[PDB]
Amino acid sequence: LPPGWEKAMSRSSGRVYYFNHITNASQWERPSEPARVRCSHLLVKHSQSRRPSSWRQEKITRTKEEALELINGYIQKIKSGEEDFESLASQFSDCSSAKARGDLGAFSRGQMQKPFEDASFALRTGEMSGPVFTDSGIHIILRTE
Ligand SMILES: CCNS(=O)(=O)c1ccc(F)cc1
Repeated sequence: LPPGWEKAMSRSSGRVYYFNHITNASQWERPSEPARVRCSHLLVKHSQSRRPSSWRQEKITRTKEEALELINGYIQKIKSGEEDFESLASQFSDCSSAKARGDLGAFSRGQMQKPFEDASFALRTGEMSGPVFTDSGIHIILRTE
């Protein structure tokens, strides 16, 4: 397997799947570095975020567990096609980039917080992360370039 990826076993179904411990992505199919990458993200802040405030809420009070539940729900809606990433980012991201559909632009290594950077550079073009934790909160990352 590529680095970052491991085989895993579904607990409910017994079917093999693949999990990436850098991006927290999981998928059924077997998976198959850039100077810069371009990503969008959807951030859900919690009461332990470095700045527990956002354009959505002056005082963010949800627990980290509650933030993760929200992230997990958004991931479900994106993967089912019931909702688009860009739509959910514009509506519900606690980052100011919500107004740009979550787009952060292009960036190099050494600019972003490290778990976010590592996830971004491990994603393939077009691929989306699982929940990624930083001091800002919990992110869904979409690599666009
Ligand atoms: C700075 C220009 N406004 S923005 O909303 O596109 C934005 C906000 C935060 C970012 F980290 C990146 C882009």
